[PDB]
Amino acid sequence: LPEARKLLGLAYPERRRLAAAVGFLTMSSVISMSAPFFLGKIIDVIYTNPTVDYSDNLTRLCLGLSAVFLCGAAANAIRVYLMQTSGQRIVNRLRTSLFSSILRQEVAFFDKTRTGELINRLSSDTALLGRSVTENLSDGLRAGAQASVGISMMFFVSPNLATFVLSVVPPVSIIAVIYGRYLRKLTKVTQDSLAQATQLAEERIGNVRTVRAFGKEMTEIEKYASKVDHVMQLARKEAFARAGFFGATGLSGNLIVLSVLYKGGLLMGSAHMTVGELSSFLMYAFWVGISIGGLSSFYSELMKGLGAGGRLWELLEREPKLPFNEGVILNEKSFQGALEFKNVHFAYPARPEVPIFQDFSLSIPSGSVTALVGPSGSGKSTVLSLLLRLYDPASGTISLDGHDIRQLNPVWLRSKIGTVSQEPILFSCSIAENIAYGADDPSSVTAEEIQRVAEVANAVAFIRNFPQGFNTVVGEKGVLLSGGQKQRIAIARALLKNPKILLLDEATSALDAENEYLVQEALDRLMDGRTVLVIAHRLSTIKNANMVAVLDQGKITEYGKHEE
Amino acid sequence: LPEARKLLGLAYPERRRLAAAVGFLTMSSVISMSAPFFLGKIIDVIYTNPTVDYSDNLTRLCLGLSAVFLCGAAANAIRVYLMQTSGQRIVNRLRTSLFSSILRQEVAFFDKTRTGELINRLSSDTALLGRSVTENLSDGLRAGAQASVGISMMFFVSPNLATFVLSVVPPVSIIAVIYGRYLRKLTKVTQDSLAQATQLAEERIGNVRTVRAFGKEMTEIEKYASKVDHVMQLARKEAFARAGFFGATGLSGNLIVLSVLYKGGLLMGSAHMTVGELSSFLMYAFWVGISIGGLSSFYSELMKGLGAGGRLWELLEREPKLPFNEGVILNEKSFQGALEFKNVHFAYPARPEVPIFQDFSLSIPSGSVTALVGPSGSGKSTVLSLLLRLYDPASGTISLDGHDIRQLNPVWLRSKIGTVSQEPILFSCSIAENIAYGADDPSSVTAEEIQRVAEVANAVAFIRNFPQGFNTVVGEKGVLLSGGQKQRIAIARALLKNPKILLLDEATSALDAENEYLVQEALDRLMDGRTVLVIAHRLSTIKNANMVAVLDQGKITEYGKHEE
Ligand SMILES: CCCCCCCCCCCCO[C@@H]1O[C@H](CO)[C@@H](O[C@H]2O[C@H](CO)[C@@H](O)[C@H](O)[C@H]2O)[C@H](O)[C@H]1O
Ligand SMILES: CCCCCCCCCCCCO[C@@H]1O[C@H](CO)[C@@H](O[C@H]2O[C@H](CO)[C@@H](O)[C@H](O)[C@H]2O)[C@H](O)[C@H]1O
Ligand SMILES: CCCCCCCCCCCCO[C@@H]1O[C@H](CO)[C@@H](O[C@H]2O[C@H](CO)[C@@H](O)[C@H](O)[C@H]2O)[C@H](O)[C@H]1O
Ligand SMILES: CCCCCCCCCCCCO[C@@H]1O[C@H](CO)[C@@H](O[C@H]2O[C@H](CO)[C@@H](O)[C@H](O)[C@H]2O)[C@H](O)[C@H]1O
Ligand SMILES: Nc1ncnc2c1ncn2[C@@H]1O[C@H](COP(=O)(O)OP(=O)(O)CP(=O)(O)O)[C@@H](O)[C@H]1O
Ligand SMILES: Nc1ncnc2c1ncn2[C@@H]1O[C@H](COP(=O)(O)OP(=O)(O)CP(=O)(O)O)[C@@H](O)[C@H]1O
Ligand SMILES: [Mg+2]
Ligand SMILES: [Mg+2]
Repeated sequence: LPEARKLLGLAYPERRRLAAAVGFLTMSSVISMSAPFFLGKIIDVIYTNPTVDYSDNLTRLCLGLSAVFLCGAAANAIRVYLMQTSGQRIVNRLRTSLFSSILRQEVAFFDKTRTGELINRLSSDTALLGRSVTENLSDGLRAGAQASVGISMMFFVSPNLATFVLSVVPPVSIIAVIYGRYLRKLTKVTQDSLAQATQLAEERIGNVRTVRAFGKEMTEIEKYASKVDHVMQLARKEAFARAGFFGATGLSGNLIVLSVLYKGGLLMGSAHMTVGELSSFLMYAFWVGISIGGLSSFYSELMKGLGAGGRLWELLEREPKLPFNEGVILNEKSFQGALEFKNVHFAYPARPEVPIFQDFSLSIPSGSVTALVGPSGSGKSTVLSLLLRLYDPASGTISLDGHDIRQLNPVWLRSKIGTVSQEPILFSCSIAENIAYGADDPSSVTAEEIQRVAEVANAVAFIRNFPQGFNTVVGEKGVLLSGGQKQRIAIARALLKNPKILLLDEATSALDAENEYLVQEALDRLMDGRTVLVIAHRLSTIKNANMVAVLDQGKITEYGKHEE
Repeated sequence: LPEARKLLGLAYPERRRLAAAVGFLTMSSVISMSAPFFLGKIIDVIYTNPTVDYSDNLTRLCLGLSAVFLCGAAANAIRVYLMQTSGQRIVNRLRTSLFSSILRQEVAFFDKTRTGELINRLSSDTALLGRSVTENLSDGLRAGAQASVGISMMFFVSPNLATFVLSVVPPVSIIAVIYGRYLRKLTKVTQDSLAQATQLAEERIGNVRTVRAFGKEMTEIEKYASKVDHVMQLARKEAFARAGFFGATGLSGNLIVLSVLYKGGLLMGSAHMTVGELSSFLMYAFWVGISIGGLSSFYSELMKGLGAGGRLWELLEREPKLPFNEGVILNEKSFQGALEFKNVHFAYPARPEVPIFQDFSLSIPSGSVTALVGPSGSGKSTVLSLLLRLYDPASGTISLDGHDIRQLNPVWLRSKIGTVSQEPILFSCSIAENIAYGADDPSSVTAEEIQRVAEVANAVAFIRNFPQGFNTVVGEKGVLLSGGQKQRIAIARALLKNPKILLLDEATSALDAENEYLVQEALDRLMDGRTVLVIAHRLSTIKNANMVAVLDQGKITEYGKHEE
């Protein structure tokens, strides 16, 4: 009931479309149900009168049936459209709402949740939920109403035969459900064993570097073959039980129809029924069987949509553990760009056992370049993550001009901070759209503004040297760029943003004489007149930095000029 | 025909099972097809003789039909089992063969191919192909034979009515195919637009760090909402065309049956047919419709299995671009463990534009420790990749005791080389199974051997301090370990292998006083009496190394003792 209230409200804006479509589905289903009754009376009329010409009755009946069919087709067309479009609007409202919630979440959420699971929830579960309260709801509503009218019409036509069907079907069905529960058991065994075999396979393929290195390729191939040979053994046993079941199911099914043909046949011989009346009964009994299969599927789909519903309302009602757009903004006079770390203790959420900062304190003063130095994996890159407030420190404070960055609006805080990554990220957009991304409104930036920053960041040469120029679609689903190129576009983006604070994570790892010069020249133009925090790789940038801070074992172990 | 020859040979070892099951499917399908004919004659017998008692005929017919049904059920059970088990053996042979080919491939293959695609090919495509040459083949073979017997029986019963059905169904079907081609168009448009919207979504979620950093969360949420609002617009248009189609399809379907009921009804009135003979004809016409739907699905599944077949024979016949187990092995006297790089030029296959080594030459002499030193991303780790021959140099040679490592058996070459990674890889096995992995036969290693190396690698304390001890299932699908723990298990593995050459990639990045000591102590015991190549992070290991080699800009820029 608390879950059903959510599904009802979901379908609520579409209440009038779904009420009209269900109204058309009511008409069609019920008018359709009268056919076995009228076919029975026609069968008996023919039987009674083999000497009567029925051509004019047939012509009128078939002419009249055409108009009923033309209406039913026009009713069905409308019903389908109203149903499909109702579901589309529901799936649209679910997509916009789920995406909105996901982006609002803290970084830590994405550290613990896989993108594939979020995309599967935004693609498949939004699809399930939409068609569960629409197409499936109508599917089960028709099948439910058709078994209702069907069973009623079986008792109407013959209470003896209907009571007989009713005494035979449930016992047989119950025994078949039990065999079905045994079959499900042998199936999960086989599919659990197959999951293990696939996990073994997946793991070894994923880490073929370690398998090679130990000469265990032939060992794993044989280990896997042994596992899937055993699955075959379980599948053969599961195949014997499925053969027995299908054979028993078919026999029961046939013998139940043979029972009703026999019992009905005897009742006909005793003048308890006509051939028409029997034809009529068997058509309804067949219609009931389909309606039970219809209610059966509807349940399996309603369960699926409920499982999907739980996964969606999970993310739809998740409150980000870090503020999204709340807090204060600083005055023009009050904002100077001075930053301070005071006794920062931090360990990443995925590995909370590994401390990155253990009493980290660093004062980056306004307008001065500060070069961060330390061994590999010391936690230099994590400094930019904490400044952008992607995470909050466990202990201590990060302050901007004496204000705890926690009290400020994070979106605003990041509007003041520009960043140049080790390996920058470019979306599958144009080069110009990627540069425009720096601006507080990438729509307000003129072609001339994008061309200016591209010249200053030394990117205009390679961009213009591309077939489509600034309209060259980059990213993953586009034209692949070098690190030096990606970094210069990251500089162009930062130039456009015009931030008071700049955070550079140098990429001296991947650089050649041609790139490394135009990048160092662009980075010099960029650094000019900003509070800079540079993670220094090149000894040249350490040398002319106002201060050097050494990060060892999660703390600032040394602090002074390159000489001192 | 060249593809059909591969599918035939695939089913060939199961030829006798599939021939028996098809023989049972032939019996059942054809004996089943006679029912509308005999139902027609029974209908006419009743019609002609309303005053005759048929109780004893009915009882005998229903008793006889029970024995026919009991046989048919026993025939079907056998058929299903033979079919299911034939497919299981085919799917087993495909699994073992595909996995064998994958593991044999060079590392570069895995650098360019995603694990998900290889697992989907080993799970879903092995399943498709198996049931395509079995269950689907029988499905289409029955439906193909049933339309054959069905159409034949329609002309037998009434050539006028069958010729009539034949003149009406194809035109209507042809027009419906054209509308179906138009419907497919509007569907691909909507689903292409939805793919774009999902790619946008997937990309932004995947890189929420860059979206946050530019305060573009609200911008992307609105960008996505705009895209999926437009999909709704396309889906509404696609929904109108689907409504029109379904309505037209239903009308055509109903009016075709109304035509045959009318035409057949008129022929009855003219004494061209009996009611039984008409009942008979309509049952066959209904059976043909199902058989055409059966051949239709069979085609869609045969195409799917052929698409799967192309993807499997791709990897099944791929020749690894690097030898798997071929080459020479060196004599006990000839193998000393001396290594040499001479003018090595190498760029990784995924990024062939980025050179890692540009005339790299380094002589690591037998029994001496050589410490590799260089800036981050200089290509220090790539040295171990080339020594293990995961890749071959583009230019130059890597030699073992004067022998080009290319002329040697790579499995044997790696049996001489032990390795300790930055972040070691532990499979979802027991700690003991993971340690045993070092041995040339992890089955031949006694509990005492695994316990010895665990003591020496300083791992026995934390292992024994685990609830299940050496039987503690580690890896991803198991108990998560620290880097220091994973590294000490990597030392235990190397100790057991007992290699003449050892390649260490130090992890000074993640280390605390307790771990860093027991690891440095275990690594000292391990280094003892081996040709060592250590990528040095700790200044302590550089100091007591026989030689230090500096890697700058893809070459050995400096070479000498720590002091010199
Ligand atoms: C899948 C599991 C197996 C399914 C179970 C199959 C069981 C076999 C079914 C037998 C059906 C015949 O059932 C038989 O029907 C007739 C007609 O109603 C009954 O006959 C009796 O009642 C009818 C009225 O109803 C009278 O006209 C008749 O004179 C009288 O003998 C029999 O008493 C009954 O036994
Ligand atoms: C597996 C095969 C199963 C076949 C189906 C069962 C058939 C069993 C044989 C019984 C059929 C003969 O039984 C006979 O049917 C006719 C047709 O309804 C009945 O006839 C009755 O209804 C017809 C209308 O249909 C009237 O025209 C007629 O005046 C009236 O007597 C007879 O009173 C009955 O004796
Ligand atoms: C979905 C698209 C729409 C479907 C198309 C529907 C078209 C309408 C079908 C009309 C069917 C009636 O077709 C009609 O059959 C009777 C009986 O065979 C024919 O009747 C003629 O031949 C029969 C013998 O076959 C003689 O007994 C009869 O005396 C003579 O008039 C008519 O000449 C024919 O017109
Ligand atoms: C949408 C509704 C469609 C309903 C189906 C079509 C019915 C159209 C009306 C025609 C039926 C009456 O037509 C009549 O059928 C009976 C039964 O076969 C025929 O009767 C014939 O076959 C029966 C056996 O079935 C014999 O017992 C009889 O000796 C013989 O004459 C008549 O010769 C024919 O005139
Ligand atoms: N989201 C995350 N969750 C868990 N661990 C993470 C993480 N992001 C980074 N790490 C780990 O934190 C440690 C320090 O990260 P960081 O990137 O700050 O250091 P670094 O910049 O010193 C490495 P490099 O020398 O390559 O630039 C590393 O061991 C890294 O694997
Ligand atoms: N399979 C692969 N395909 C493409 N590029 C790869 C790669 N494996 C590594 N690289 C890249 O090659 C470069 C050098 O790699 P490598 O791991 O050898 O250096 P390193 O050991 O100096 C880094 P660290 O200081 O973190 O240990 C890096 O820029 C890395 O991203
Ligand atoms: Mg870094
Ligand atoms: Mg490395």
